[PDB]
Amino acid sequence: KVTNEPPKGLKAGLYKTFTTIITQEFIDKVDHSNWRSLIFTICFLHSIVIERKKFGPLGWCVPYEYNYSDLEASLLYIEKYLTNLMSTPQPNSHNLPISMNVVRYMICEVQYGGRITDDLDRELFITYGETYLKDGIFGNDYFFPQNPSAELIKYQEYIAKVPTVDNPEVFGLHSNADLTFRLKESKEMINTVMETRPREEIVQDKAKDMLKNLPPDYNDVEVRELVSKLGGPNPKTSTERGMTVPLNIFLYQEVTRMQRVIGLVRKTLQDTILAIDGQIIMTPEILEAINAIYDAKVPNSWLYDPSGAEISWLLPNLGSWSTSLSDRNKQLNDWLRSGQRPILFWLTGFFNPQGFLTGMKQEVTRNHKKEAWSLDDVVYSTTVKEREKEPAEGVYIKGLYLEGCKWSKNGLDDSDPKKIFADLPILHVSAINKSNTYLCPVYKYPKRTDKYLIFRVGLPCEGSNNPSHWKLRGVALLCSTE
Amino acid sequence: YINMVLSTGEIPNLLAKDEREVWLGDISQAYCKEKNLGNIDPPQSELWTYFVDRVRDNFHIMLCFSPVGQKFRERARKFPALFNECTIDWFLPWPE
Amino acid sequence: SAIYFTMIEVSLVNWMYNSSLEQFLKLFIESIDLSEKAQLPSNRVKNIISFLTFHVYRYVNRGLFEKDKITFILMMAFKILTTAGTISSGDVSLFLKSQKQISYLEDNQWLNILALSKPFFKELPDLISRSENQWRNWIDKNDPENFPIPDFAESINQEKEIGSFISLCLVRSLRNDRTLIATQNFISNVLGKEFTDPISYPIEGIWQESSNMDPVLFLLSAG
Amino acid sequence: TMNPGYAGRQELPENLKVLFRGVSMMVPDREIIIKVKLASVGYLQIDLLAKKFNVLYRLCEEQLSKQRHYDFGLRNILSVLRTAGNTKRQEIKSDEEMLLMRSLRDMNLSKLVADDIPLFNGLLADIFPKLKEVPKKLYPDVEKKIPEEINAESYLINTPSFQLKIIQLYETCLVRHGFMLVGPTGSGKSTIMKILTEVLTKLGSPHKIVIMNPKAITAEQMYGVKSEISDDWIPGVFSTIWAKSNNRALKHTTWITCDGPVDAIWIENLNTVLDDNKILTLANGERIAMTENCKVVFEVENLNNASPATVSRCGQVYVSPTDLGYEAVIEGWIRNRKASGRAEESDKLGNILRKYLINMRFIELQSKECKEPMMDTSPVISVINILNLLTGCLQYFVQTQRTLSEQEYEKFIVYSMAWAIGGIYEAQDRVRFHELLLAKNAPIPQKGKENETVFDYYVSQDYLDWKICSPEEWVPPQSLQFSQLLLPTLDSFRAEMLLNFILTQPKSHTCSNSALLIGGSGTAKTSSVLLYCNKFDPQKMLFKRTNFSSATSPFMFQSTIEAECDFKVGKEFAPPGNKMMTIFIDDMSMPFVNKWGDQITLELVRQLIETGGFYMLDKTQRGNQRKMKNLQYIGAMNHPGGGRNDIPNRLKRQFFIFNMILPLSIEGIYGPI
Amino acid sequence: TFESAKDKKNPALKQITQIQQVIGRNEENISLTGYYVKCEGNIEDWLKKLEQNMQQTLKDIASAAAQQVFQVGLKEFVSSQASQIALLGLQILWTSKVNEGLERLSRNERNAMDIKRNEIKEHMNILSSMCLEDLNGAVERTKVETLVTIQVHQKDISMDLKCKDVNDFEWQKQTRIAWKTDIDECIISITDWDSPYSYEFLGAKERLCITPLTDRCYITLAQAMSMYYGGAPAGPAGTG
Ligand SMILES: Nc1ncnc2c1ncn2[C@@H]1O[C@H](COP(=O)(O)OP(=O)(O)OP(=O)(O)O)[C@@H](O)[C@H]1O
Ligand SMILES: Nc1ncnc2c1ncn2[C@@H]1O[C@H](COP(=O)(O)OP(=O)(O)O)[C@@H](O)[C@H]1O
Repeated sequence: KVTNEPPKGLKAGLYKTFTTIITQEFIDKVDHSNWRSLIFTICFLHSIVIERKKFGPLGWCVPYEYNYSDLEASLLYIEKYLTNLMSTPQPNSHNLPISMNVVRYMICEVQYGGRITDDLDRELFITYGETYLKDGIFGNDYFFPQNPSAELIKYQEYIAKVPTVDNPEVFGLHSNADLTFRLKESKEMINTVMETRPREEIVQDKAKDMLKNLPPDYNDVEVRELVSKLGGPNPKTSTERGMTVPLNIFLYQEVTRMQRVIGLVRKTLQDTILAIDGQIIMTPEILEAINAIYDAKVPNSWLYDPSGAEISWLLPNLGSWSTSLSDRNKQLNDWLRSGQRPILFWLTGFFNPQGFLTGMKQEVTRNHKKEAWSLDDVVYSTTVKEREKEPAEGVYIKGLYLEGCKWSKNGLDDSDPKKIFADLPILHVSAINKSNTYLCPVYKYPKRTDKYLIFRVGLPCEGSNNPSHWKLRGVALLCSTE
Repeated sequence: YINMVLSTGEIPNLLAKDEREVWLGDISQAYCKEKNLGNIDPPQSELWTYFVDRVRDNFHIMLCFSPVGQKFRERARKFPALFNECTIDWFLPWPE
Repeated sequence: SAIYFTMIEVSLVNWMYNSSLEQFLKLFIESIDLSEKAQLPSNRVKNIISFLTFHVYRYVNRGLFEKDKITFILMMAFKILTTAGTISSGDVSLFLKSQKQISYLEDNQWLNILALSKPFFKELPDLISRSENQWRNWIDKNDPENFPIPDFAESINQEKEIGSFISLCLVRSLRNDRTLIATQNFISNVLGKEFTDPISYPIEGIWQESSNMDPVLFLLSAG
Repeated sequence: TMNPGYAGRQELPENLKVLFRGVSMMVPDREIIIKVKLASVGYLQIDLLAKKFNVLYRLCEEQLSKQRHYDFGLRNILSVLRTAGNTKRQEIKSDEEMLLMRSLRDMNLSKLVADDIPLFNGLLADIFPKLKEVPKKLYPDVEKKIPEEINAESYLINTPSFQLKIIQLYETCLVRHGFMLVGPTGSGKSTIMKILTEVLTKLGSPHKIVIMNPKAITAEQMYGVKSEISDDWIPGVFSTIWAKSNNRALKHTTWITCDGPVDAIWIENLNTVLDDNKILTLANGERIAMTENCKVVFEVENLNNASPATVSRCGQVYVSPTDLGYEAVIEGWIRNRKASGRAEESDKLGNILRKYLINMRFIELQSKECKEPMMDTSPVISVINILNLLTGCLQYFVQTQRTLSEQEYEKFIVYSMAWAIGGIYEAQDRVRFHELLLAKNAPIPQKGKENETVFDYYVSQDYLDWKICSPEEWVPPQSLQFSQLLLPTLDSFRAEMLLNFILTQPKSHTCSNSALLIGGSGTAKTSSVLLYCNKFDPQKMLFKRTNFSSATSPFMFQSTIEAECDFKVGKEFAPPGNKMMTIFIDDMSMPFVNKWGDQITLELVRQLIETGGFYMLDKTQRGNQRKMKNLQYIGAMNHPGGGRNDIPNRLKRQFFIFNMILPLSIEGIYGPI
Repeated sequence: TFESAKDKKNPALKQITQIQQVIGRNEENISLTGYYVKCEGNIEDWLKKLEQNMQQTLKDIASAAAQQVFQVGLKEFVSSQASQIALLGLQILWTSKVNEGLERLSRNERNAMDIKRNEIKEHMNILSSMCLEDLNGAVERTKVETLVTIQVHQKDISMDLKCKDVNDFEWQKQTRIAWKTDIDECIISITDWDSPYSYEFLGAKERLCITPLTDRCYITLAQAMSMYYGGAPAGPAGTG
């Protein structure tokens, strides 16, 4: 058995690229000026976007498998383009009269357009084409990273001078990216030896002391009463009411799912300890629960179902998981038991954050300009409250986290403190119609996929750096920190 | 089936496949002196009553189960009359 | 025997990491043929432990993947120490799985305080650890293990029979960021620095192993 | 169009991956479809209306209550559009948005349960704000013809809820292929269907209705199969009804009614008939085309085993219990009381009944502790129970045609409603219920009341007294333990006293003449029951015994009931069955509950109690039912909760349920022997 | 249809004169042929002749249609031509007119581009008002909304089409068409990939809507064909 997997070097990939389709693609030119730079542009694009995945979710949401099939494809086209253009050209002003805007659309949304499953990777890849292609062949400029002459062995020495280890600012990405790369490569490495190896003692007693610490159930015959006794967007605008206000029905829906999880955990903790201390024919699931209780990872019985029921999947057994579940029930209880609406809502605790926002939308249409405003006419916006120390329409959200700059006057993050708090981003809704702005996503978990995209936030704070600088930098406003 | 035998004893349409009547006519002759209705007459359904009386009086059932395995406890739980009417004289667990 | 019961469980992490005991027997009998007998049999017995480990070690690495390189070396250390040093499986699980007191440190760090708090781990999170006199620079300094050694238990770090495993439980609980260069460190200590070094298979040399009666498998990756 | 990874799915060789180029298609659309459908209809405000549709249906999907029969998919959208076609096709030139709001609202009104209506229309107001209100287009011929037949029948009362339900039914019949009438039992779905067919028949254009129930006949018989013995074909009943109905040159308008909840296995193969194809395909290779002469209706209660593929294929109308609900049901019973016994009885009973029921029922649930209602119920069952008990309390005076004062009736109310609400409680609950009655209720026995509850005493018919006793009787001279069968206990006597009252009543509405004890394992269930059964008169009153285990099936219960009756009493038969017969069950809880939570076992009994009879399984004929013109039913429960199973809540509405406590007097039972 | 031409001393030969596509029971689309196809002794001969004459007649009717689209006005040619030809005419109309407006913008600041945009805006109303609400026949019905989907997407692109000239990205983003006259032939253009129309009689078919994802896929397959490969799409159940 022999393994011959590839390395993660920019030169190494670039040098290999320069030993796949060479000495007949490079020598059959009939032009040393224009398309020679076009080849150099696409192969540099090729080696950069492939190596970008080294960092992880910051560079690419999921791994993609770009290969030369797209590269040597991208070539066959621009050749057919340039041959048919110059077939009617009886004389070249300066080596060409090309209008290189079609090649953008193609290299952007076709060749590497097949693998892309995410939406954000679309414009992210279009931005890379913009900064690298320049929309023109300058002939005389410094690549952000040098620029070639027109000889083959010159390309080899060009590749020879390239440094071995580079810095992520060649991708436009921040220098602190080295940390998270080691960490995830660290994590997945241990995770494998955690599978080389895959007990009935005091540990089951420790869990026995645990199940008398999680909060009790909320009997619906009481909860249906509670949500119905009191509820309203503002005490002055309306009397107490239940079903009609979107925030009370959201209260109910959240208490149901919370109760659904609280019942399962209390039961499985019991039946796990009620097999040795108690008596029952041993269950494979209970045995899997015992092994998970000893280790750090919670059992699958609380995270996934045959199709999927992700609830609060966090890493440790009790360090954060039961901590997060407790905090959710705590903030849900005072949101219920006292029944008043507190300031500084915690968006992470809610299972469905989107319904919270659309509920706010409906609230504004009903309470305000009602009639004057229709639900299809209201649009969404946000004003981030640039303050530390401190109702009106909109909400106050707590616990957001930014990555890579500050709240306002966004600057370069220091070496440490990769994840930074996000200040109070009060919301704002207005009816429609009644390019300096940068748009950011909001991901629930740090996995950064198409799902968990709750809403998008316009972040106008630019100064001298255009938003494309931030787009390549991959800034985002995530919610959890794990 | 054995649970319904314990409880009622009348198997649905097993002794009633055109045979209950002939079987009971083969017992009315014992009936006439057993119940002793002044040695005068009898009836029809009461003959079946006395027949089920006789069969449940003279049908003893001994069930002998394993204490170990997986099925015994859940079988007892599925059938209530199994453990219930049946007296439990408990065989000693081979003491010393 | 302790070494062999390590390469068995690597078949459980992934298929195709499967091999017999006969191949290990040929590797074992060979290792005695290669460099075992020169003179002074007792020192040659210690030449077994130095050479036998490296021979089987490099043989399994030829079929290992990149994400599995530091894995197999980590268990070989543990399985070696599960018999001689009598390392507790509970302490092993403490090294694999795991705040009111400290105020300056972060909630992300406070999770790790409650992580380490729950022998003397439950005895030195007090004012000794809450001194906050020079360890603040230590937590700030990159590579916290090498130059600015924690003096929390100096003598326990000097003994080194278990002080390595003690320092690694401290490193992982405090700073999971630098767990892995530290993983190379104590692997290089307990087993020798000759395991933490680059390897590259000369395909000319690999051809020498391949007789006519055995094929050459190739577990490749994309690109 | 390769596909990434299932069971039976392999990989492409690296030789083959070089050739192909990836193409990513992730998310389908909903808005462009809306606007192109508004086009296909013919509108002019397409782009704004599409946003209206999308936002309205999305909000109604997410922020509304979760009900299983709810559907807001592309099929509902396409139906709305194909309706809106004609609405613009008329000479109308008003703004399209008025017509659109009207169409959307009047289309989606039907399915929603009572609670979602205010939310629905308050959501409509947030999207159509410039429009304030539009009247619903009313059909004058229908709205005038309904009350004529409502009055022509004798026992029909006209209600605006009946009007609105029957008109929504009319509209959904106008629009869609087939429909379901979802709603609880005793709510009038069959009556609505009948009166609707009548109003369609009045102005010419006749209408016929056929009835069938799918889960009482086997599906292979329902649709016909190939014989497994002789290699020849056998017809299937549903297909025969279809071929007999869908012929042209007829004057009927046939409505095939399936009656009984939807299990996917048998209904999903009607996707072609309930879709736009309108074609039946059989495994025989036979296709038969649908005609406008035919409609498919499902008088099903509710959908619990239904996928969206069938939920969204046909229309639906939801009938609610409030048509006749709690105090309204009381009022209907008072209307029945003022029919014949109309001297003063309705008024003189109601003068207490009203306040005694409205201001008292909710102060017994959780006002006092009452934290052990072993049978968790809804109020309406306790109410219907006190009603059927009160009819049996007063039947004697109704027979002898005597009119009593108001105090006697107050005490009869108190006696009847002590039980039937106190029959689900234990001794400490009965004494707290007792002190509540002492505090704020009409007088109960006060003569001695020596540490005794109100439940011990009873109202005497001869005079206004609370006495109770058990007669003395020793044994026959025989010495068998069975000869020492049972003794005249006070618990047995009071059980008979409660039981006979409801067992004499002659099949009134809301009354099925069926009893239910609740006792612990070994708490004199069969003792008291058999004590009652021995008192039967076999010359006009028979008895049948049956027990339950886990694995008893419809074949078993169907067979034992068919062997009990031995005749089809429906077609003028059973001289020996012309006597009354009763069926006694020791434990209806034991049969297996399915993995979903719906035990299938009690459904046959449910149909037998509610409508009587069932569909035969004899390999000869399928669409037909045996009928039971007369049968009685009694059963016992074993303290449900925890390890003990529970009966479906749908059937709780029929059985008179009450407790059977331990005797607390076992010193006086074995004294005589 | 088969028309018997009676040759002298030979039994009358059945020749094809028109082709029809039937959907349902009555609804159908009929297409005449000027160039005829005659039966023969060899089956491949008259099959091939059917194919070739169909291709040629489709070509020449499209050649006349490219002219009649602009001369008569919308309603006339939309009602006269078939669905395929009407869609082609609408697309070529829109492309040519947007080109004209762009070049007039390139000359100086002009209203001409906006006036052409407004002409499309006007076409939308006269289309959607009448021929969508009331109509006879299933094929005539489906043709209409087949046009209206395309027209709504046309308008949706034309409102935000902020390109300065033909070279621009936003204009060389979509599926354009050009029926060249100097060499009489249709050419469907993508950014620069071009392919000639294949002239297969399809009648009225229910083509679907155009989402940016479908755009992405058009781009991808266009280049896959430019590079002589085969697009192999992948994904989850039912996404088009
Ligand atoms: N129409 C009906 N009326 C009354 N009871 C019914 C009816 N249909 C089914 N049942 C009940 O269902 C019981 C049989 O259960 P059934 O065999 O359907 O279970 P199942 O879902 O097939 O699961 P399994 O195959 O494991 O038994 C019958 O004995 C009967 O009590
Ligand atoms: N890119 C895509 N667009 C639309 N549908 C897709 C795509 N990929 C897969 N499908 C759908 O998936 C269904 C079958 O895929 P299944 O996912 O076969 O894959 P596997 O057999 O590998 O599990 C088909 O109905 C097909 O329409």
